[PDB]
Amino acid sequence: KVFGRCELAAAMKRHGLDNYRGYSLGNWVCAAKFESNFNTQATNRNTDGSTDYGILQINSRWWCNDGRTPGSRNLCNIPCSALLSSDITASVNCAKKIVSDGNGMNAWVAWRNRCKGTDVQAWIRGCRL
Ligand SMILES: [Cl-]
Ligand SMILES: [Cl-]
Ligand code: NA
Repeated sequence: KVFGRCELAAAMKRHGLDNYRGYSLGNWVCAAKFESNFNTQATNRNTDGSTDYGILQINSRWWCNDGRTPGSRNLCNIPCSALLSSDITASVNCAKKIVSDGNGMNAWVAWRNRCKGTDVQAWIRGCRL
């Protein structure tokens, strides 16, 4: 599913991401935009052979099992394919574990490089939340 900007803001808010660990909703929407262009089916392969899955491009090296990333952890205890669902619940619940692990949203390279220090509230401007 490809989300609209406000549709995804609303879904993330309902799933408890607004101000989760102090990150306002605009941060999460901005990260989703540049990680996946709001497409839950996005996948990208990494140089180390791991793969990034879903709207928040969660990596199979640490967070999910895709059956082809040798020696990887599965810290969200989910198959990586569950992260590609039109239902964002699994991606959100895993992202909450990621953002709580010490490095906050810096775990998402695109957030650090394209959202951090910008006016992220602009990503939810106009939405009825
Ligand atoms: Cl915001
Ligand atoms: Cl980047
Ligand atoms: Na959803």
